[PDB]
Amino acid sequence: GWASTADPLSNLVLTFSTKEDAIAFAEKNGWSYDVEERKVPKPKSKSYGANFSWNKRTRVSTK
Amino acid sequence: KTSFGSLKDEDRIFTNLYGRHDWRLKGAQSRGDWYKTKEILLKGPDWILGEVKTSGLRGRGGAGFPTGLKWSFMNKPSDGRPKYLVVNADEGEPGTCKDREIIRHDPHKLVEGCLVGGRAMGARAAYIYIRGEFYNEASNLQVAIREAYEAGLIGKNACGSGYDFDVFVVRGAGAYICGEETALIESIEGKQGKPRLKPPFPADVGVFGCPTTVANVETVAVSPTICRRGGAWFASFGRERNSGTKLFNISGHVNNPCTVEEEMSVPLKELIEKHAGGVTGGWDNLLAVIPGGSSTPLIPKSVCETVLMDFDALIQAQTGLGTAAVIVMDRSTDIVKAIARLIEFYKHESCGQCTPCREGVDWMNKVMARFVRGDARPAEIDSLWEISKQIEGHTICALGDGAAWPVQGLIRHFRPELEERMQRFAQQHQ
Amino acid sequence: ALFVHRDTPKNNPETPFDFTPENYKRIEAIVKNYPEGHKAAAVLPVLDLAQRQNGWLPISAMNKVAEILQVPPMRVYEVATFYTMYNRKPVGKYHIQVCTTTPCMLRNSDSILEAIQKKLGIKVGETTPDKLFTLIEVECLGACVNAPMVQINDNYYEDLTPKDIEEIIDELKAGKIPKPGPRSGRFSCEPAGGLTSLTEPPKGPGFGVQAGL
Ligand SMILES: NC(=O)C1=CN([C@@H]2O[C@H](COP(=O)(O)OP(=O)(O)OC[C@H]3O[C@@H](n4cnc5c(N)ncnc54)[C@H](O)[C@@H]3O)[C@@H](O)[C@H]2O)C=CC1
Ligand SMILES: Cc1cc2nc3c(=O)[nH]c(=O)nc-3n(C[C@H](O)[C@H](O)[C@H](O)COP(=O)(O)O)c2cc1C
Ligand code: SF4
Ligand code: FES
Repeated sequence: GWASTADPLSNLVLTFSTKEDAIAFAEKNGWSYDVEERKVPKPKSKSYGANFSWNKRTRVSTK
Repeated sequence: KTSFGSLKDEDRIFTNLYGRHDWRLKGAQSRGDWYKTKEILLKGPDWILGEVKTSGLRGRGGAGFPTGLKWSFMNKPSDGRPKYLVVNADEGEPGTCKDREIIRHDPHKLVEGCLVGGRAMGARAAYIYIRGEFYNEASNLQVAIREAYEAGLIGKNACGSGYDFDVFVVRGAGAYICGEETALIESIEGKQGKPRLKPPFPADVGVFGCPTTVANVETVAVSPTICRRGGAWFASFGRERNSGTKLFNISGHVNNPCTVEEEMSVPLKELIEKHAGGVTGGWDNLLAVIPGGSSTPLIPKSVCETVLMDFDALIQAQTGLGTAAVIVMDRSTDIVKAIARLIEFYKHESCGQCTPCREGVDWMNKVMARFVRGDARPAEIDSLWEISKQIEGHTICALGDGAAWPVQGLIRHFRPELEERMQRFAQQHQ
Repeated sequence: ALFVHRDTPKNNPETPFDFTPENYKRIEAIVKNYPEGHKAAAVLPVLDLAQRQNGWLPISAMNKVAEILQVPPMRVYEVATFYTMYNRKPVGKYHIQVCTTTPCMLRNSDSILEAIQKKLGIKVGETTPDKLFTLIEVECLGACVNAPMVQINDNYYEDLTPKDIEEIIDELKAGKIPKPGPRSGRFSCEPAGGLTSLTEPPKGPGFGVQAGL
């Protein structure tokens, strides 16, 4: 009942420092490739004093 | 002036401390209270702040912060939000019972202090947070507030000065951590009494998010006397940056445990031998003194001989003035059991919000229980010292420091006694 | 001493509870003590008033407070469980609290505790079978110079000896409420050996007033 496969490229994971190096490596080896852009978290506005606002909805009910 | 103490009765701010005179408005008005208050309310906020900061009055809560700067932090134009003066009448520190006397016997002095302080920083109202256990004191304060309201001293057009001011009383529900100013602010708002993080300071965001100044009962009740008698009169007592008088509660193994007002730079030996009638068994029977309640490190007999009960000299004795609560233990006292009971009190009274106090104070409680039994080794003594150093300075509020300090004092001054205890347990139980 | 709630026939959400109309007026005054938009600041006094009316807090006063203040019931549960003055179990008619902190421990408070224990025939944390007394042990109560001392409901009994606390318990069993004060010679907080301070009459108004005021 083990998991059998016939794909030699099943565990092939390659690491590249930048996107263009990976693109050039894929294009050099004749592999049709797709590229997904890097998703970064946008900066937030953090305030500890917003938990105790006088008239805003951002008051905390407890702590 | 080098020697301090032996205060005359004419220089005492807190007359009728013992309750031998009338505590109501008629008796208080004959003792100088509510006198010429319209003049102080009409002389402006900045004049009151200057009179306060010329006297050099420091905060009587225990931190010892200067009062003039702290009160002038709210001397700014308002941005549509009201401003609040909040009086800390919790007094949960063991050994400290002065604020109970001030509330129970001189309530009108507290109300006049609330009005003068609120005029000094433009407060819309006043919220007095009394201890939940002080039901009779709270009812006395409510009676006095009703008498002041009915006489026109507070409320609409307070004292005929055109200033509008209300005084409210909020009763607690039995939590020592609610004595902390930010935890007090959170408890007034109907939440759990857990302290906030600073910044924001209460002058920026306080109760209901409004600007707020939290002040002790003792540092509020003296303010009308400061504005009336003058700042130089208050500064004439005590040393530099230790000006004025102070209420001391002497308790423990002493002949006459009592609350008494005295000059700020009084010697501890003179204070004990004069006002409290000396310790039991004479001065040679003294073993240790905790000078500022349970939040301060203790000092042995060899330090209390030549020490002065102000902020600076007690700081230089690697302890603190605290709330000026002198707890005295003689030679018939297990010091380890006393400090263990203190740590047990701190474990029971801990809000548990932030990690180091919540875990470490229970850890210290278990370690000191084994120390009392003697089931340990000196490596655990050094480990407890390191744990106490790890708790202190890494917490949200100052209860963690107040639980770390007594163990550090006990270790530093009585390591041989602890070591003898564990070695006699090891040689008896094996 | 459990901070979780389990449904019982004595304590269930269907247990009847409602405020009296005079207590409704008192609740209105308490709410009017606070700014508009911050009605939740009155959770503590209204819950204390509910405990004062009932004697303890089942889970029907908590829901009633949450309903009349428009706050979530979880916040009322947090408030009730955080503070030690609120009773979530039915205590007796006289709730004796003995302070055993170090300034009271130095003045032999455990003698008072064992005196109460052998007078009532119970131990700490237990209730008498006739539901008249409850004996627990508390922290400092702000009467440290009047140590040793106990608190029975609102009243403070200070400077007690075993004979004095036995007299207090015997008088409480007879139905008469004693005087809430120290049983020694002193009245409130003065030294026992006379007044070492404040022995002069106070000077009165206009004494020591600075010029220009
Ligand atoms: N009176 C009592 O019952 C007890 C007193 N204490 C004592 O209280 C003290 C700890 O209390 P805390 O108020 O937490 O400590 P403390 O360091 O912070 O602060 C005292 C006051 O000064 C204000 N403050 C200080 N620096 C400021 C700045 N840069 N800007 C604005 N405001 C500033 C704070 O807001 C606070 O109101 C200790 O000395 C401890 O011994 C401890 C336990 C019980
Ligand atoms: C755990 C803890 C408990 C405190 N309890 C009180 C108290 O009961 N009464 C008090 O006046 N200050 C108490 N304080 C000190 C306050 O944080 C604050 O310094 C004080 O209320 C006002 O200081 P002031 O004397 O300069 O006006 C406590 C502080 C901590 C950390
Ligand atoms: S030090 Fe203790 S009492 Fe203070 S905030 Fe942290 S958990 Fe709460
Ligand atoms: S230590 Fe018992 S009343 Fe304070």
